[PDB]
Amino acid sequence: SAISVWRAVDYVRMPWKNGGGSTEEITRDAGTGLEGFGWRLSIADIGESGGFSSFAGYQRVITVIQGAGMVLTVDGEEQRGLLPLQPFAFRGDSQVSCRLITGPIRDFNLIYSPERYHARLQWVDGVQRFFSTAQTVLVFSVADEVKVLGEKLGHHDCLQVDGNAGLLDISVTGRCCLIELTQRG
Amino acid sequence: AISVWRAVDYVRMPWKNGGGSTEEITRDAGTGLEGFGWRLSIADIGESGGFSSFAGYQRVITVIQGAGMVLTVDGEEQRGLLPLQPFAFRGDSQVSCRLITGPIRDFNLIYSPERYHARLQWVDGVQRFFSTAQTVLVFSVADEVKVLGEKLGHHDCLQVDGNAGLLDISVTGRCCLIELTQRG
Repeated sequence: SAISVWRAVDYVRMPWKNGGGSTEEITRDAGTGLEGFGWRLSIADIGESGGFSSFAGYQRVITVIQGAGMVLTVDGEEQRGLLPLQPFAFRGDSQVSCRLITGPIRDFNLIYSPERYHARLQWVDGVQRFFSTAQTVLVFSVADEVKVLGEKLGHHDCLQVDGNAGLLDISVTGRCCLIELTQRG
Repeated sequence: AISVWRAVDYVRMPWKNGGGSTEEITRDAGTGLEGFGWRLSIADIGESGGFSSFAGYQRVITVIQGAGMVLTVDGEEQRGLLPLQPFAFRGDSQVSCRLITGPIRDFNLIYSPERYHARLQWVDGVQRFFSTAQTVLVFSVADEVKVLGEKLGHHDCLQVDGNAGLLDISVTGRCCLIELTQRG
């Protein structure tokens, strides 16, 4: 139905309050409410070790997309290593800090409200084909050319399908992340 | 192919400098190298200050809420923008805005002239036109604009995509007509 292509050359980089990194917003839900937000997609540049903000009540899934990896500590559990393209889910409630090992990292970030949205996320490669009733489908490229729905996405470009109301049949070729989001009733 | 974008759904993003925010309406598919080739949006200008530049692009902006503001373009004398008065300027210009009676919202067109042919016209009443343009956009500033069997409310936007013949379009009500066609 309604296809949008977010080109990474258009993303606006915004320094974090604290000076330790910056965020490029890709896209997000269209709600307005003072009552919290529904879902947001972004790229975070992490330039220093330190603590992350918390987002109480939200679910997060983050993935290293540039640089060699970093280590997270979540709620003082044992340290966890994040390698490139390995997705990692955690609660926004959690207290989280990051230790850079090889220097700065860029992360692909999904955050959503589980009260408000159903969600799916999967990193894929090669030739893929799926059918989905999801209202919003997102395709985020980590390759020079990901082909999807007649568009060609370069590195960190993102295709978005919105307002779907039947069963979508989507083929994708290349290395990318597939996200699907649907408002809960 | 007809889509209708509803204003209640426009995604709003705050500006890097904190002086305002922008609501996305619609944009082309763009290129990986150059980004979008055209974009429609609504700029909510909360404070006086400078605009970003877009070297190589052409802009047309229109005040759509508030009583107006004053633009300074490069060395030119100040220019007053009144409601619904479109103003064209180059993206490579250095432009700043002085608010006079408080915040303003502008309907913004930007396009790449290397990539697109363009047309813009604010209209009212009953209109009929024929166009070969690839993309036809109709942005409403009324409670009801009728076009192509649709009804647009305040700040809603109709989009016709992939047109390949001579489209015959009737429109009723106060709105902005934009036509965009990829250039070889």
